Amino acid sequence: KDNLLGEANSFLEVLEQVSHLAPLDKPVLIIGERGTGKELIASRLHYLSSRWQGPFISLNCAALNENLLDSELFGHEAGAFTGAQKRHPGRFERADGGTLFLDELATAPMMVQEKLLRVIEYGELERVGGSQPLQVNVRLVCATNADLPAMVNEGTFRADLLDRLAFDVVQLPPLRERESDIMLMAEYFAIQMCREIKLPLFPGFTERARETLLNYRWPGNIRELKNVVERSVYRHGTSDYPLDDIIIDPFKRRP
DNA sequence: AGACGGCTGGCACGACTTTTGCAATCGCAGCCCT
Ligand SMILES: Nc1ncnc2c1ncn2[C@@H]1O[C@H](COP(=O)(O)OP(=O)(O)O)[C@@H](O)[C@H]1O
Ligand SMILES: [Mg+2]
Repeated sequence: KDNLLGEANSFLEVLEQVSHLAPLDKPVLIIGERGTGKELIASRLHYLSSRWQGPFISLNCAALNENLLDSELFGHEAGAFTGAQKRHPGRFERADGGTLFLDELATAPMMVQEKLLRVIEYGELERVGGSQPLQVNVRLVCATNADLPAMVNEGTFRADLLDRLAFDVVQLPPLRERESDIMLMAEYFAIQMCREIKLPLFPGFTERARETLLNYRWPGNIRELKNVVERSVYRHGTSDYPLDDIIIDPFKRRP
């Protein structure tokens, strides 16, 4: 499919579950830490999914405000629209039969929440008069980094609607918990950045870098992975000289 | 007897008017161009 970061037993099982869900057009949930890219994984699995070649929706959550699905997802394609009349494309109508991914869906308001709840209850929220229904055939996807478990417990979203929006919630475990893909990512990023930073060679994570990583809590995980990647890009040293002090923390004050 | 008067209107600038000067996107689908 695509070049992938992480082939661990957990990562491999994730790939297997992705294959299982790929036929499953029923909406599901892939949970994980941000700065990893589970959305890209969803895109690859969608290429493997029912829509082997189909549409795709990015749909960052807080990209629409005071803009209903009717404003953007449904659109104003027909005549007699607001202002002077013309054609206007709509997302949720545009990408039927493809992929419908919701980015940072945990970042959500109550009103859009009530909208999407009915959209799920009816297949799509539809437009205008209450006599008009709709359904969307795109592969519905969504993800964020928040444990909604308490958000619904706090009522930030409708708990029943939360239950409705998916059919199988899956959570990506911490890469820091893995801490084995540490070396694999280090090497892959070393090659990629040697191609990028145009270095003579990859310095290689010397003993101190490995020890620090072993001690590192790595809160950002894949986010912290790219963070350490940039950090070592700062701490290049020499292409020959293996990087023992590879990490570079911006917050710290040297000397 | 040359200067006032008041007429006159030209000279000018803002305030009410006011004609005109603007036509389309839909709707399939079929027929025509490819
Ligand atoms: N398996 C992977 N292979 C290559 N790159 C990855 C992998 N997982 C994560 N990444 C990197 O992490 C980033 C995650 O981006 P994105 O999915 O947009 O985050 P979010 O879903 O929080 O917006 C991507 O830019 C990608 O380069
Ligand atoms: Mg994103």
